[PDB]
Amino acid sequence: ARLPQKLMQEMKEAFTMIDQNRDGFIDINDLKEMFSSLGRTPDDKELTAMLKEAPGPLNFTMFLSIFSDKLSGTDSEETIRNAFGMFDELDTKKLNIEYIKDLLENMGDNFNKDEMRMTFKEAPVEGGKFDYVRFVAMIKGS
Amino acid sequence: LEEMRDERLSKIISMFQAHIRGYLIRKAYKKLQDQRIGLSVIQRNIRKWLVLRNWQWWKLYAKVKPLL
Amino acid sequence: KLSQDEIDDLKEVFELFDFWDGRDGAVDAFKIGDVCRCLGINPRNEDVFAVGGTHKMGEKSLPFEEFLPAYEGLMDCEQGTYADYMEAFKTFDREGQGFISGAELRHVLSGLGERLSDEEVDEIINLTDLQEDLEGNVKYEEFVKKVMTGPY
Ligand SMILES: [Ca+2]
Ligand SMILES: [Mg+2]
Repeated sequence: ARLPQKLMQEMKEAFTMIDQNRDGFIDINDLKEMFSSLGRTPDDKELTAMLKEAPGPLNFTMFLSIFSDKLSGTDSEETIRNAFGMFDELDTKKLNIEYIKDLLENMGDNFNKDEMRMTFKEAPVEGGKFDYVRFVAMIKGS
Repeated sequence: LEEMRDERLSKIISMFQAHIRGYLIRKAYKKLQDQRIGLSVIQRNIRKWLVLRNWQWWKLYAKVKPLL
Repeated sequence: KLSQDEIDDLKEVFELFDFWDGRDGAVDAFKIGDVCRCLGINPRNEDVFAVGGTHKMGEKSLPFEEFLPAYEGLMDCEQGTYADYMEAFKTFDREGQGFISGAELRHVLSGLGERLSDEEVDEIINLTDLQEDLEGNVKYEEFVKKVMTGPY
């Protein structure tokens, strides 16, 4: 079941950018380099620990093994927005809070009480309206 | 007799309402199928997010994705 | 009796409805009727009650193998004909010209038989694009044909 090609191309692109060496491996220097280009740079123990998650040297094939299962069934921001849009006929770009709660908890692959809690703790909701466009940005970002 | 006539009229109407109930549900079918995929996308992606939002590899990954 | 092509269809539809009440390999007995409607038959509510259909959500759930016999039991339900329908509406036709008033139409749909809700009436009238003339009259023959021929 997967993973789609586009996802492969993305991962390869990601791997390619992090490997500042063009070495074909990501090591601790590549990681420090990348993090420092983005903002705060985690301490060397955080970095080494990230690298430890890989059985061996961080080839692209090792990189794949680290990401594949966790990224397996994820979809683009666009796809997810349109998923939400299918419950938003008038294209208000919002969903009644009660409605998305009912869908998520009582239908499909029902969310349990903990899934519900973590889903909505920080969700953008106001005047009983769930901002799914903003929600989609959030689950893709940070 | 007249009881029978009234009963058959009532059944005939009921059948027509049955035809209407059918129409309505069938009209809604395609959307019901699309919404199923939709909600699957939503539940699946929210679930993926809950797992990888505190994972340092992912936080990196998601900061790199926009630069691609 | 039941065609393998037909059993396939029922599974497709059963799976959809299974998904919609919480995917577990079971459909709420409250939805027996709608599953069958999706399969192209037009059971009366009394028909679906007779086969084990329930009056509200969450009383009973059926796995596919208890469902098949319900669907089979419903396949032989009496279905209305165009001629039955014309005869029906003609009893409300005051001059036999083929018109009935929209208020009368709503009376038979929501006030008689297995009463429809106002929403359902509004909806069918909308979906069939049935108009009244300036005296609020409709041609029931048009309405009947459109309802019968279906959404596609
Ligand atoms: Ca179910
Ligand atoms: Mg390198």
